[PDB]
Amino acid sequence: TADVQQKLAELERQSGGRLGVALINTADNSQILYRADERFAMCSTSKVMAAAAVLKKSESEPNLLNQRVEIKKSDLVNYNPIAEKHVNGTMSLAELSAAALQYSDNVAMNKLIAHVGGPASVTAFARQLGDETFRLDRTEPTLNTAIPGDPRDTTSPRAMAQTLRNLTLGKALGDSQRAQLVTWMKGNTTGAASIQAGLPASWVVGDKTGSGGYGTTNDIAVIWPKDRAPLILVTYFTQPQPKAESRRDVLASAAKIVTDGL
Ligand SMILES: *C(=O)C/C=N/[C@@H](C(=O)O)[C@](C)(Cn1ccnn1)[S-](=O)=O
Ligand SMILES: [Cl-]
Repeated sequence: TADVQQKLAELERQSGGRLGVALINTADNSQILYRADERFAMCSTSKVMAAAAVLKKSESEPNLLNQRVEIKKSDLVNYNPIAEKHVNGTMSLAELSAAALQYSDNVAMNKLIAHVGGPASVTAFARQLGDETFRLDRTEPTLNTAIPGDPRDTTSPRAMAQTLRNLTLGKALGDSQRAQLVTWMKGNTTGAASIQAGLPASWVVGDKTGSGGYGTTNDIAVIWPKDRAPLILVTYFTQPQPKAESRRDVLASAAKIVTDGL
């Protein structure tokens, strides 16, 4: 409706930044879109695609998720809450996937990237899903710079919502692998202040947040509203000032606006 559009435009104006929203309502294959074809830096929301690429690879490599990966001091980057505990030992690729998705561990993301063949291999995976917009170009920590005008490590809200639908609700992944991705995302520990904060307490959410330079504040989610078919929601947000603070409340407000009535 124009109503939801006016409300998102007002939210964007109040926030002072640039807001991108894509909601897919699977009850009727409908969408609510706001700047949904513009590019935004994904930041840690890209961890979903890296984990999914590993899961895809595991469909033909049944030992992949159990493969042991050494964690070294030389791997630490910024923000390694889980990997720090395992320095000089190994973690399995399953453990690294869980750490990347549930604690936003950056070392874990770098190991996923390395074990599928680098950023361009994650991008090639996206192309196999029919996503010709996503691009992963750097490793952690630099993929989060989020400089205005820089297309590196960006996607659009529309593309990411469609891809998330395919990964979590469709059959881009096999039965076991899709269930694993959804279980990992439902177990996220870092998302309560973002999309979830704009939804009723009873709704079930699997999400992945991200943040970065220019006050970039993001969340992507699969949502099961009480007694309704699932939704996919992408909320991306970025600001004009390099040192702007995160605005998770803007994502919560966007979620409340677009799910009002559901
Ligand atoms: C996922 O979104 C991980 C984001 N990490 C960045 C952040 O939280 O802002 C870090 C910690 C800080 N940063 C801002 C710009 N470039 N980096 S990045 O160092 O991991
Ligand atoms: Cl409630």
